[PDB]
Amino acid sequence: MAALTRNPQFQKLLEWHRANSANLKLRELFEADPERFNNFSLNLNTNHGHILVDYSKNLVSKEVMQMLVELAKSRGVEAARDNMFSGSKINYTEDRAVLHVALRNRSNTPIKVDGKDVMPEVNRVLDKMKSFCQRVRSGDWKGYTGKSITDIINIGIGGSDLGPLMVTEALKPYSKGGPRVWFVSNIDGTHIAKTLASLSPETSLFIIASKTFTTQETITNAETAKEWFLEAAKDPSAVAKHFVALSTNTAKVKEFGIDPQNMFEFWDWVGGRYSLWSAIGLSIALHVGFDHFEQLLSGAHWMDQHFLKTPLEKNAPVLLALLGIWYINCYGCETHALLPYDQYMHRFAAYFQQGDMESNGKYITKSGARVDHQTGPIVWGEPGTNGQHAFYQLIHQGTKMIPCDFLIPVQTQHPIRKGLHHKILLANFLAQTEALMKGKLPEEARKELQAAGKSPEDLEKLLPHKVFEGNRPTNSIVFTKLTPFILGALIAMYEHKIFVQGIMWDINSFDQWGVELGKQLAKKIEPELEGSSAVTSHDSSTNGLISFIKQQRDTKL
Amino acid sequence: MAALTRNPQFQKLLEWHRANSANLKLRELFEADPERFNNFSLNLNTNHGHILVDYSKNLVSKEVMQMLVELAKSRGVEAARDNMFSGSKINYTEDRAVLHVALRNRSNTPIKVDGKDVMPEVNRVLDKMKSFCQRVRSGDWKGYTGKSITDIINIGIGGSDLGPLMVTEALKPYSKGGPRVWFVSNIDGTHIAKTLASLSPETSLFIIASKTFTTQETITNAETAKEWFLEAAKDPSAVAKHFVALSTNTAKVKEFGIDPQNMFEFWDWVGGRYSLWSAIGLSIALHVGFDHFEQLLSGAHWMDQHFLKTPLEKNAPVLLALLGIWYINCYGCETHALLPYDQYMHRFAAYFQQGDMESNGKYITKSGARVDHQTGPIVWGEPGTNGQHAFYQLIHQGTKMIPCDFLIPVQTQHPIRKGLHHKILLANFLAQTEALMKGKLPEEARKELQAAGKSPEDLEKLLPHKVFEGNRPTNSIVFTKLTPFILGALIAMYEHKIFVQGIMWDINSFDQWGVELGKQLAKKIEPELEGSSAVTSHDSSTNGLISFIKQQRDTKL
Ligand SMILES: O=P(O)(O)OC[C@H]1O[C@](O)(CO)[C@@H](O)[C@@H]1O
Ligand SMILES: O=P(O)(O)OC[C@H]1O[C@](O)(CO)[C@@H](O)[C@@H]1O
Repeated sequence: MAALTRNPQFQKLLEWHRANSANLKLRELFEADPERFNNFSLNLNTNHGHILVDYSKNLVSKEVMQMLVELAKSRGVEAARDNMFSGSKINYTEDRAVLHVALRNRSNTPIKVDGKDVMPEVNRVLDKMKSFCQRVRSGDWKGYTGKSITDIINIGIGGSDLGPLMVTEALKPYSKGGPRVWFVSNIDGTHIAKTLASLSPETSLFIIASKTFTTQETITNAETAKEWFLEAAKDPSAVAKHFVALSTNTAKVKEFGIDPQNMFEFWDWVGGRYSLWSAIGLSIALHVGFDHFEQLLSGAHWMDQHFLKTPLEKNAPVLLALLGIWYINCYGCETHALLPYDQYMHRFAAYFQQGDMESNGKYITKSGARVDHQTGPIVWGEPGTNGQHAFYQLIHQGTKMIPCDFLIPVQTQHPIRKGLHHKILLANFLAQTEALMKGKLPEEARKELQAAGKSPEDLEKLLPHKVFEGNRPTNSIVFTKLTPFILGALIAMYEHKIFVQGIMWDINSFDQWGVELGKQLAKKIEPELEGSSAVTSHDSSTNGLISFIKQQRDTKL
Repeated sequence: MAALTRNPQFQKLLEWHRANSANLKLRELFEADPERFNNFSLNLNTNHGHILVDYSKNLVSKEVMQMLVELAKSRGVEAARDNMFSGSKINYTEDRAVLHVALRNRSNTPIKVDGKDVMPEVNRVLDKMKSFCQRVRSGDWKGYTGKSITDIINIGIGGSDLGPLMVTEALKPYSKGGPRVWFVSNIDGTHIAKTLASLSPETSLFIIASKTFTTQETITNAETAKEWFLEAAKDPSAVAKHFVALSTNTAKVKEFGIDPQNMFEFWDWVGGRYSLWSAIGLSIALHVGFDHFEQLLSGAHWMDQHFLKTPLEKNAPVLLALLGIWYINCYGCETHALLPYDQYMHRFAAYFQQGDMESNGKYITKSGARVDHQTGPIVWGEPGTNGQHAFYQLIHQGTKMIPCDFLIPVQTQHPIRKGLHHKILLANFLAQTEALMKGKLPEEARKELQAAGKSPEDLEKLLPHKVFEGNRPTNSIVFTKLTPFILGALIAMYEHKIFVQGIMWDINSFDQWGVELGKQLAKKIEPELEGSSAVTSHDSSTNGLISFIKQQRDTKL
C-alpha cells in the first residue's frame, strides 16, 4: 500500500468517518454551539489588511480537527516544510530544490542550494526588472523608429502565462501609467493573429516567457511575432529594442536571437506553476509598476512566514489542506470549486487549475508505490454572482458533494452608486454559503407553498422540488481589499495548501512527467498531416480523424 | 427506488459493468477490430460542412452500445423527444412547453402551444430583429447627438449573458461592419464600471436582456447604465435612442421606462439557458449581421432534424448522452471536460456549465421520488493547447476518470504562416486522445531512461513515474470549419444530449428551483449590511462574516 493508507492516524480518521460522519449536521451544529464561528475560524492580521479564513461551515467537529492535525504531524508536514524552506532538494524525481519562497524572501536571510546563497541572484534579477520597468514605463525606452512603448505582449504558455495573466487582471486598478498588456499563449494562430492585428511593430514590446525556452507553442509564437516585426523593421539589430526573454536557458535564448542583456533569468528550483514571483512576473511589474510587484512579493512573504512559524492547529494553509484531505480521502469528493466574488479575479480558478492539478494530479509516491487512494481534485469555478445563474443549481440540488471556497474583498475598487453594487455582491456571497449550509426542510417548503395559495394538489406536486437538503460545506475567505499585498498572501496561501496535501499523499507536487507522452505523439503526427496520402500508422481512430482532416481541409465555406 | 434504477435494461447494464468492465481495454479493443473507428463514429454531412463525432476511444463494445440504446428506448426517449417537438408541456413543474426548437424552425412547419401555432410570432420577432439590425449596422439609427452607434452593451446574467457572449466570441471573424459588443453581467460594480469607462454615451446602445425583467443584478446594472447615460444626455426622452429590452415581461419593461417599440419579445417556453436563438440573440445579430444569425439558427435546425429523424443507434446527441450515462451511472465519474482546440471557443465550456448543470443538476424525479443514482455531471474545461500545460497532468496521471470531449475545426479562421500554427494545433489534438488511450508501457519508458544515460539506481526509481497507464476515454468532435451554421449545429447537439440524459434520469431538465433559496436569503441580508449595528439574526458564521465586513470596510490601506 501507500504511506497515507498505511498511516494509523489516517485509518483512525477513516474509521471515525465511517461510524460518525452521517451524524454531522451543520444546521444543528450551529444551533447547539454559539461559539462555532469563533472556534473554527482564523482572523489573520497582516498589518496590511486582514484575511478571515472562516472554515466553520465545514462538516467537522473539534474531534475531527484534532485527528486531522494529528495526521499532519504523523505525515511529517513540519519537517517537509522546513526542508523546502532550507533549499533541500525535495523535488526528488528531478533532484531539484523547490524555492519559490526564495523569490519573495524580503528578509534576505540566506537560503542555500549546493552550499551557495540564492538571494544575491534573486535580488540581482529583481533590480534588473526594476530598472527595465522604469525605462519602459517612463517612456524613455524607445522602439526602432524612436517612439515610446505602448503595448507589452507576453508570449508563453502554462506557468509562463497563467500567473501574469491572472495577476494583471486582478490588479487592473493599479495599472494607470503602465503600458497595455496582452497575453498570447495558444498555438492556435487565432491567438497571435488577433493580437498582432491591433498592434504596431514600432510601439510593441514582446516578452518571450519560457522556463525551458523550447516549448513548441511559445517558440513558434515567438518566431511568428519576430517575422511580423522584421517584415516592418527590416533590421535584425532592431530586435533588441522589442524582444526580451524570461528563461533559465541562456543558450536557447541566444539561439533565438535575443540580446544577453535582454534576458531576465530564473532558476531550475522555480517551478513554472510557481513562477510569477520570479522574472516571469515582468509583465506584472511593467503593467502595475515595480513598487506594486514588490508589494505582491511582500504579501507572499507574509504568508510564507505564517506557514513557517504558526502551530498547525492555527495555520491557514495547513487547515485548508486538511479540510481538503477530509473531503477527498474520506468523503470521496472529486472536485474543489473556487468561487471569488470579484470580477477582477475571473482568472483565479484557471490559475489554480495548473497550480493544484499539475502539482497533485499524481499517482506514484516517494516510496515508489502506486497510490491506493485519491490524490489531487479537479479544480473549477467562475466568479460570483455569475456562477449563481449558471451552475449553483447543481451545487444546491444535484447529487454531488462539492467543497467550495467563497472569496471576497470587503472593500471594492469601484464603489459606484454609493456602494450599492458591492452591498448586493456581499449579500449574495453571504447568503449562498448560508443557503448551502442550512437548506430548506420539507415542512419549511410546505409552509411557503401554503402561503402562496397553492391547492393541496399543486402543493403536493411541487413540494419535493422545493426542498433543499443542505449540509453542503463551504469555506469563506474574506479580506479587507484586493491589493497587491493581499493578493500575494492569498496566492501563497493556496500554494502552501497544495504543498501540504502533496506531503500527506507522499507524492511529488513539483514535477510534471505526465505531459511528456502527448508532446512525443504530437511530434510524430505533425509531418503526417502534409500531403493527401492516407495515414495507416496509428490506431483506426487516429487514422480516421487524420483522413477526415485531409478530406475536409479544401472544402469552401 | 426511482424510474432509472427500477428499469430492467439499466439493471442489465449495471450488472454487465460489474462483471465485465474491468476487461475493457481501449488498446485491445482497437487491436481486435480494424473496423472500430468505422463502427463507432458518425460522419454527418450537413450540406454546409461535415461534423465527425468519433466515439471510438470510449470504453464500450458493440454489446455495451446495444444495451445503452435499449435503455434509451425503454426510458421513453423517442416519445419524450416527439412531445418536446410537438409543444407538449414537458416542463412539468412549471407546466410549460419546451420550444427552443421552434425558435430556429426554418421549415415553418406549424408547432402549436394550446392549439395555436407559435411560428408567426417567432417570425414576427425575427423580422423586427432584422429591421433593427439594419438600422443600427447601417448607421441610420442615431444616438442623442445624431451620431451612428459604435458600441453595443448587453446587460444580463446567466442565460441572458452566456449564449450571446460565447457566440459573439466564437464568431468574431464574421463581425466585419458590426458594432463592438460588450457584456456586463456581474453585479460586482467592477464589471459595469470598467465597461463604461471606455465608452461614449453618444454612440453606445444598451440591450437589457432578462427573461423575467426582475433579476436584481440585471436591473441594478441597467439602472446604473441609465444614470450614467442621463448624466451626459440630461434628457429622459433620449433614453429611447440608447436602451432596448429583450424580455417576456412587457409590464416590467414598461415600468423600467423602455419604449414599447424598443422591446423584443420572447416566450415562457424559451428556457434562459436555451434562449440565444430568440430575441436574446439580438447582440449576436447586431455583431455578425442578421444573415449570419439566420445561418446559426439553420445549423441548429439541421441538428434538430437529425435528432428527430435518426434511429437512436446512429443519432449523435443520443449516443453522446448514452456514453455520458455509462460514465456517470456505471463508472461513477463526477465530471465531464469540454476541451475545444479553438481560442474563439474559449467560452464554450462556461456556456455548457449552465446548459448542462442548471438543466440536470437535479434530484427529484417526475413521480416526486428522490433519485437513488447520480444525475448531471460537473462540466469544466479550457481550450487546447493551453489545458495541456495546466491540468492534463492530472488527466494523464491522476486518480480520477474524466470523460473528455475534444473539439476542433479542420479549417482555421487564421491560416497564418502557410498553416503552420494550425498543423501544430491539429497534431496536438490528435496526439492527446491517442496518448490518453494508449499510455506508455514500462518497456517503452525503460528504454527511454536507458538512452538518457540514467544509472541503474536512477532508472529503477524514475521508471514508475514515467509510465502512463492510459485507458482514458475520449470523444473527438471534428468539423469542417467553425462557421455560424456549424456552431449552431454543435450547440443544438449538446442541448439534445442534455435532454436525452434528463429523460433517462426521469428529472426535469427545464426548471431551476434550486436557485430560489440563495435569492431568498440574499434579500434578507442586503438591508442588514447598512450602518454600524451588530447583526445577530443568523448562524454564528454568517454573523461573524458580517461583523468582519462592518469592521473592515472603513480601514484605510
Ligand atoms: O433572464 P433572467 O430572467 O434575468 O434570468 C437570468 C438567469 O437566472 C436564472 O433564472 C437562475 O440562474 C437562469 O435560469 C437565467 O438564465
Ligand atoms: O515555461 P515553459 O518551459 O515554456 O513551460 C510551459 C509549461 O509547460 C509545462 O511544462 C507543461 O504543462 C508547464 O509545467 C509549464 O508551465
